[PDB]
Amino acid sequence: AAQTNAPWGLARISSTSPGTSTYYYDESAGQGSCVYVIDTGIEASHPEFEGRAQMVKTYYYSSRDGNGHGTHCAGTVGSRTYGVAKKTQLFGVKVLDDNGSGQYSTIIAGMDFVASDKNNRNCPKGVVASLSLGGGYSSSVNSAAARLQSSGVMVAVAAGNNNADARNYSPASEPSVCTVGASDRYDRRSSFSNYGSVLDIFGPGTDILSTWIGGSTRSISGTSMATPHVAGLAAYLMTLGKTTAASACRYIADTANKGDLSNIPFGTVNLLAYNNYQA
Ligand SMILES: [Ca+2]
Repeated sequence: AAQTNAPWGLARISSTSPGTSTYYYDESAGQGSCVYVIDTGIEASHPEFEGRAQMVKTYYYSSRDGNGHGTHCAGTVGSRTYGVAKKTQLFGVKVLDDNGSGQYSTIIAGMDFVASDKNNRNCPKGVVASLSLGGGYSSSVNSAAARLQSSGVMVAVAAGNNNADARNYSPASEPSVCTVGASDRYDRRSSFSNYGSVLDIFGPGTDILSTWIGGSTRSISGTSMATPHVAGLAAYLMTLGKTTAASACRYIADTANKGDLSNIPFGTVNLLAYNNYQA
C-alpha cells in the first residue's frame, strides 16, 4: 500500500533514502495487534482514530487528554493519516496530568497495569507499549519497564531531550527495553536527542505532524515523537509475523538503515528504524 503526501517520518521509515514523501506498508497495517500509549491520555473521539482508540485507565479526575501530547503520540502509532500501524488497536493509559507531568509512583503503576491489562484484551498478533516520558535515573522506574517487557510487551521508550547520555534518565536507561533517539528529515541526529550506548534505535522526531486535541493536528518535536514510530513499527512487524514482543527491538535494529545518520556520537548506534517493505 502507498500513502501519498505522507508525513516525512512515515515516508522515512519505509525508505532507504531521506527526501521522499510516500509511505509504503503492507495492508495488514498492524491489524490484530495492540499498542498501549502510556501518556497524558488519548482523544479517542478524534476522526483520525476511526473507533480504534479507547481510554482504559487514568490516575486523575478524568481520562481525557487535556494536554495533546498523548493524542499526538497515539496518532503517530496508529492514526489513519499520521500513523505507522493504521489498523492497530490503541489503548490509552493516563499516567501524566494535563500539564504533562506525573509522579514516578503513578508511572510505575501504569506499567504494571499494562502488564496485567493486556490479559483483558484481544491482541492475537501481540502487544506493544509506547512510553514518551521520563525523568532522572530511578532503579524502580527501570524495573517496572523491565517487568512490562518481561511480561511479553514490546516496550518502546523515549531516550529523552537533554542532548546528553540517556544512561542518566529513566525508563530510557533500562537496557532490556527499546530506547529510541530522534532524527530529522535530513537524517541528522535531532538537536535535543539524547544518545549513548543504551540507545537501540533512532526514529523520526523533529517536526512530526500528528493528531492533537480538539480534533486538530500539529507538528511538534521530541524523542516523544520518535518513540511511537518505533512502537507502531513493532506492532506492524508483529502483525506480519516477522518478530515477537520479546525480539522486536532486536529485529528492528537488525533490519535498520545503517550508518545513514549524521552527528551520531562515537559509541552510539547509527541505526534508523525501517520497515523493509517490498511490494
Ligand atoms: Ca535496549
